[PDB]
Amino acid sequence: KSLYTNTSRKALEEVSLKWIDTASKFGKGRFQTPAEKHAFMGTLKKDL
Amino acid sequence: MKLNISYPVNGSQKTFEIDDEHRIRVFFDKRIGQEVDGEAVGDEFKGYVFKISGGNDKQGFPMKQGVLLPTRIKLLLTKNVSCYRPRRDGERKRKSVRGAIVGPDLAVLALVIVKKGEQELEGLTDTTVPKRLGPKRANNIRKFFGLSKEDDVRDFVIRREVTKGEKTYTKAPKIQR
Amino acid sequence: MKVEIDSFSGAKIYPGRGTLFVRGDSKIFRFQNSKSASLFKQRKNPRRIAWTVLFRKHHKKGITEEVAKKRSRKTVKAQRPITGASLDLIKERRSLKP
Amino acid sequence: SGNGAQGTKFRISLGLPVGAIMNCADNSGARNLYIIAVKGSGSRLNRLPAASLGDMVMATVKKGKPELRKKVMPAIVVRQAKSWRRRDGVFLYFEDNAGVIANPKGEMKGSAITGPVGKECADLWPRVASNSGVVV
Amino acid sequence: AGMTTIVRDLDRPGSKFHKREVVEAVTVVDTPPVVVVGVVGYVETPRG
RNA sequence: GUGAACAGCCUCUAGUUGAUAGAAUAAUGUAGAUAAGGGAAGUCGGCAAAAUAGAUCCGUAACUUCGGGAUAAGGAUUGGC
RNA sequence: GCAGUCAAGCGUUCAUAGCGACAUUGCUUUUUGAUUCUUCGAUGUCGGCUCUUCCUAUCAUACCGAAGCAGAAUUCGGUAA
RNA sequence: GAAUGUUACCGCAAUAGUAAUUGAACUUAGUACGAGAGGAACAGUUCAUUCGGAUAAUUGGUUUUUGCGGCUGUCUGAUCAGGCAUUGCCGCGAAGCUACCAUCCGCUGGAUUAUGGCUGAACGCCUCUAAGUCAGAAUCCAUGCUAGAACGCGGUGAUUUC
RNA sequence: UGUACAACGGGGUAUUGUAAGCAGUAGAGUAGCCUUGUUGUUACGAUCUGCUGAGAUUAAGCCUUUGUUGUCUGAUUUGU
Ligand SMILES: O[C@H]1[C@H]2c3cc4c(cc3CN3CCC(=C[C@@H]1O)[C@H]23)OCO4
Ligand SMILES: [Mg+2]
Ligand SMILES: [Mg+2]
Ligand SMILES: [Mg+2]
Ligand SMILES: [Mg+2]
Ligand SMILES: [Mg+2]
Ligand SMILES: [Mg+2]
Ligand SMILES: [Mg+2]
Ligand SMILES: [Mg+2]
Ligand SMILES: [Mg+2]
Ligand SMILES: [Mg+2]
Ligand SMILES: [Mg+2]
Ligand SMILES: [Mg+2]
Ligand SMILES: [Mg+2]
Ligand SMILES: [Mg+2]
Ligand SMILES: [Mg+2]
Ligand SMILES: [Mg+2]
Ligand SMILES: [Mg+2]
Ligand SMILES: [Mg+2]
Ligand SMILES: [Mg+2]
Ligand SMILES: [Mg+2]
Ligand SMILES: [Mg+2]
Ligand SMILES: [Mg+2]
Ligand SMILES: [Mg+2]
Ligand SMILES: [Mg+2]
Ligand SMILES: [Mg+2]
Ligand SMILES: [Mg+2]
Ligand SMILES: [Mg+2]
Ligand SMILES: [Mg+2]
Ligand SMILES: [Mg+2]
Ligand SMILES: [Mg+2]
Ligand SMILES: [Mg+2]
Ligand SMILES: [Mg+2]
Ligand SMILES: [Mg+2]
Ligand SMILES: [Mg+2]
Ligand SMILES: [Mg+2]
Ligand SMILES: [Mg+2]
Ligand SMILES: [Mg+2]
Ligand SMILES: [Mg+2]
Ligand SMILES: [Mg+2]
Ligand SMILES: [Mg+2]
Ligand SMILES: [Mg+2]
Ligand SMILES: [Mg+2]
Ligand SMILES: [Mg+2]
Ligand SMILES: [Mg+2]
Ligand SMILES: [Mg+2]
Ligand SMILES: [Mg+2]
Ligand SMILES: [Mg+2]
Ligand SMILES: [Mg+2]
Ligand SMILES: [Mg+2]
Ligand SMILES: [Mg+2]
Ligand SMILES: [Mg+2]
Ligand SMILES: [Mg+2]
Ligand SMILES: [Mg+2]
Ligand SMILES: [Mg+2]
Ligand SMILES: [Mg+2]
Ligand SMILES: [Mg+2]
Ligand SMILES: [Mg+2]
Ligand SMILES: [Mg+2]
Ligand SMILES: [Mg+2]
Ligand SMILES: [Mg+2]
Ligand SMILES: [Mg+2]
Repeated sequence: KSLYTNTSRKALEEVSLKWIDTASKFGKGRFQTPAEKHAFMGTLKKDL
Repeated sequence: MKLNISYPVNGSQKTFEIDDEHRIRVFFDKRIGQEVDGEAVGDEFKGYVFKISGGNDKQGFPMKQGVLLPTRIKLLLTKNVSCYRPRRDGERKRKSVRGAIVGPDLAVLALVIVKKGEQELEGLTDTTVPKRLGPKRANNIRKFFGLSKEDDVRDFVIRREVTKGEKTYTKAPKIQR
Repeated sequence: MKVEIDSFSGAKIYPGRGTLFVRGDSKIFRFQNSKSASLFKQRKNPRRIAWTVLFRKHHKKGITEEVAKKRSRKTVKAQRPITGASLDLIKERRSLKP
Repeated sequence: SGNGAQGTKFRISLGLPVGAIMNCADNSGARNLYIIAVKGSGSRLNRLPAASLGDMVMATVKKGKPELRKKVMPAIVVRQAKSWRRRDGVFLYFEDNAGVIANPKGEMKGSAITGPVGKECADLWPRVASNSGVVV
Repeated sequence: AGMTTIVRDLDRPGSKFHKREVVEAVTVVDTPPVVVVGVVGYVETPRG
């Protein structure tokens, strides 16, 4: 907990996210979800 | 964004306004021609199916079926083509055009009703506007009544009344062919 | 928040992702990553690069069900007649015979 | 920046240190601009001052009309090529370095700007806004 | 845990990016309920 | 074998496989590399480094003791089948 | 090199806002001299690069007093390294 | 890192260090002042510089991931698959490391100086000063921040039997 | 001796850019036999196409796991 009550404007601003990235951090991720990836890729040699 | 809806069965039209990204979001990434179920856009239109027919972005440039893209481009346009009326024999003008894929930049989405959902939309289903003109060519009267080349048209031509204040008149076409 | 696409490869560029190249003629080229970006700088031709959309589109790879039929049609038949001309005496005179 | 720069400018990656030569993208007669200083930039042992989009530099015309050569005039930077990043998250870069010669108040010497212009420059200097075609 | 990216609108009347989206990096820390196992009382002394 | 080649690189014959060894891979080194944007602003000074390069064709200034300058400069080309 | 005291003048008028002659009392030791005390069985006897710290006789920045300070700008001075 | 019973956990804080800096724009305001020419500032806001401490989602750099692919010369009868060329060469390249080339963060109380004052004698008057006293600076002391005295210290756990 | 630990295996995630093999009416073309072609036939041909966004690699400081396999008391020292 901060040791003072900042007025700042910068503090006080009441954020609200629109979108939180969720693509892989282990590479140049392209897809938020498996659902998204499945959507865009089409059907693969594994799969159904 | 503004929705311009037509019910091509009554010849109705009325515009609707929708200020809700989520309620809008349905039409995004949809092209011209793709069908769109209704309930997503409101509760009024539950079931109602919409065909997407075009629209204008802010700046007013029009969509053009089959460009794909959800952006603007500048095309060469010719005779017999949308978003262009040639001013001179064999003239083509190079004009900006908006894509056929719906984005949040559209000021207006043009829409057509294809199936009427479970409820009535006021200025649309409830009102029905008559077809201005009637059949003028010979066989066309014969087909807008189904008559066989026996029945004689001259009395099946349509007749539109009008008044001159105290003279009520009558004027039928001029059957060609 | 618009997701963009890669103008070499065709992948979705979610936000803050990859680079953006404003070419001399003001044509703009959005890349999702340094791969497309270098192939692109290398005057490589996306149609010859297997993993690209543009490739696959032109080689008809795994589209399968988009060329499969559908069910999108209507059924009307509503009389309106002709304005000024009695839309009343235009269905009773429309009894036909054949 | 400074004089005639109405507005502020969020920091953008310095791309042209002193000695850089940018294409001159107006119609004044000048073909290139040789950067000799950067306006409103500070001091550090051995740091070269460096300009970025929408910066005012002092320059000379190394290759241009003779009436534009052998003298120091102001200029404004309009295209980068060193990748910078906007607050909307995008790293972008032009294909060349390019500014246009201007007076201290930030008025153009010539009357067209040939080529695209970065928005962060258009925003910054009005008469540069005017003479633009494609911005960004 | 790590970091991801965020997109949100900015509320900063005066800024060029007022009412425009910004993209911002964030860190995430894993935060399962702490459990209380004791209290400890301190007193003031002239040695602290 | 490649290639203009007694070059470099790989091979046959022959001959070696000697050079304290193990475990780690901190700073600083020695030797080998790369680096966005800028391009000598560094420095006594471009020191170091980078750039260039083979061949075939096209093209080639000043000046000169007429022999040269000259691979001047500047360009295109080059695989496989 | 730096800082004073006297105050004849300078400053339209007005010694001392800002200055200041003839004189005169000082401080400093990045000047140069004077000396020759230490080192001649050797204290690496230009400058730059780097990097720390210290002085203040303060260029900037904080807060002040003063003006021949209307404003703007400037100048003199204090506390200040 | 030996020795202050052993061992473990949680803490205190002496002393020492300490840090932030400067500019501009908008607005005030074409306002105060001025015949005119010109022409400010406090409050508010947005950015910046120089400095510092981190950090690696993003972008960029790095490449023995010798990871995938490509190429020359040769050697393994060919094929598959490979060896060698002080890491043979080239394109991409994850992870790590990393950059004002990238992002994020850099605290608020008091006491004071100069100075302007209060009350006020000395000196019936007068004086900020003698007693007493108010306001006050990039100063100082704290707050915060970094060590933690290996001879400063507290609380607490468990403490060996063949 | 248990939401134990490890070695493999699996699944995710990632990197490359389409494996080997086979097939083909793709292929500038080329030989060979005759029964000299109203696709004559048998092969060969850089490359191309299909099975095939395949194959390979993927923690060595990525994520994960109902499977498989194994491991689970050696040493030394300390007391107010
Ligand atoms: O050592 C001697 C001096 C010296 C003698 C030299 C020499 C250098 C020096 C250095 N000087 C500094 C002070 C010194 C004092 C002494 O006199 C030295 O180079 C050759 O001889
Ligand atoms: Mg006719
Ligand atoms: Mg790269
Ligand atoms: Mg990279
Ligand atoms: Mg030009
Ligand atoms: Mg220097
Ligand atoms: Mg010349
Ligand atoms: Mg104009
Ligand atoms: Mg021998
Ligand atoms: Mg030896
Ligand atoms: Mg060894
Ligand atoms: Mg290691
Ligand atoms: Mg470089
Ligand atoms: Mg150059
Ligand atoms: Mg120099
Ligand atoms: Mg030069
Ligand atoms: Mg120098
Ligand atoms: Mg020299
Ligand atoms: Mg020199
Ligand atoms: Mg050299
Ligand atoms: Mg190079
Ligand atoms: Mg020569
Ligand atoms: Mg020569
Ligand atoms: Mg050829
Ligand atoms: Mg006198
Ligand atoms: Mg006077
Ligand atoms: Mg006088
Ligand atoms: Mg001196
Ligand atoms: Mg000596
Ligand atoms: Mg001696
Ligand atoms: Mg010495
Ligand atoms: Mg010596
Ligand atoms: Mg002192
Ligand atoms: Mg002083
Ligand atoms: Mg006066
Ligand atoms: Mg004072
Ligand atoms: Mg200091
Ligand atoms: Mg001190
Ligand atoms: Mg001990
Ligand atoms: Mg004992
Ligand atoms: Mg104004
Ligand atoms: Mg006046
Ligand atoms: Mg390889
Ligand atoms: Mg084979
Ligand atoms: Mg060998
Ligand atoms: Mg060798
Ligand atoms: Mg990396
Ligand atoms: Mg920094
Ligand atoms: Mg702090
Ligand atoms: Mg205190
Ligand atoms: Mg008083
Ligand atoms: Mg006082
Ligand atoms: Mg006192
Ligand atoms: Mg007194
Ligand atoms: Mg007090
Ligand atoms: Mg301070
Ligand atoms: Mg505090
Ligand atoms: Mg201790
Ligand atoms: Mg203790
Ligand atoms: Mg095991
Ligand atoms: Mg394939
Ligand atoms: Mg298994």
